[PDB]
Amino acid sequence: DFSHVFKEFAARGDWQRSLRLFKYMQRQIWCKPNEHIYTLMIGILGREGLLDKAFEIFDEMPSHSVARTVFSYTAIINAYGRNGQYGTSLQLLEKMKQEKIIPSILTYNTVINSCARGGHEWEGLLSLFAEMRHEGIQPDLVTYNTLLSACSSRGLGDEAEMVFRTMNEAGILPDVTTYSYLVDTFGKLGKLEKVSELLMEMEAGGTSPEVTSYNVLLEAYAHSGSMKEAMDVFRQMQTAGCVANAETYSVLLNLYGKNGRYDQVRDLFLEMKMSNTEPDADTYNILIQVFGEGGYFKEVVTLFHDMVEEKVEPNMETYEGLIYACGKG
Repeated sequence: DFSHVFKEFAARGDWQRSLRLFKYMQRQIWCKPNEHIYTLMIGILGREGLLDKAFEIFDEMPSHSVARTVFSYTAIINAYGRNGQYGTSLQLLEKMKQEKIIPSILTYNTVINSCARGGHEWEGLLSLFAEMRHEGIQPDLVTYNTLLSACSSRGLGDEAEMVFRTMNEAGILPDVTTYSYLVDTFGKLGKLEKVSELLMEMEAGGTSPEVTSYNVLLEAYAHSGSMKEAMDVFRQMQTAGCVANAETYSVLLNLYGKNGRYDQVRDLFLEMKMSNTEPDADTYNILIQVFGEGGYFKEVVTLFHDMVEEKVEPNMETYEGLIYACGKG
């Protein structure tokens, strides 16, 4: 019941009441706090940024005859990493190793994440992974997603290629998360064909590729000047079949504005429109801008009749362009 109350207080952020209850139970013989209550209090203190109080509570454990477990070490490592203290996490890992405490897969993953977020060299992450492998750590799906990122965090071109291939070459791939992060890394270096691959890899895996996923790659794909590739990616996203908010179309259309087929614009509109994905305040503004640059001002007026019927409300930029349109006409 004490642990349940502590968890409920940590869910609401009542660190003060939890600390008071812990300090009161510490003086009670019938309610002596155990290692679980100490870990819960340390986590509650770390969630609020009370590193000093958490450290004091962790140090008072031996005076209270409370057992210490890798759990507390992993919690301290995560608390240090959340503030960018990668060196402190490495020192805590070394101290735990000196204390004959066998590190776990979760502790190694937390240390790798802390090193990645703190700006440590990719060589350090590779050495940490090699050490974890030499001490027989166990792979996990969540760890694998964060591991695909490890190379991406480094940002090296070779690392970016390895980040993506890590899943493909060994033959084990997370359906969505690994593909997204690897695609992100592939992009800065330049996913030359890695872009087609990233969607293909996620899609035929046995899980249909995510729409948001299709879009994130797609948006950069536009930055890439990928147009036929992105169009193909759009027909490909169309192949994906994942339900998509009109926002995914919106982004691509905006690039297509420079393309200005102007009937390409027309066609896409009908389909997203009848697909229960009414154009967004954003999409309407984009459409007005795209049409306006290439004329069709009468059409611009028409969009006003249309927006009103839809009942989606206008916005500052929205009203604005509409007036520019009327001026030219």
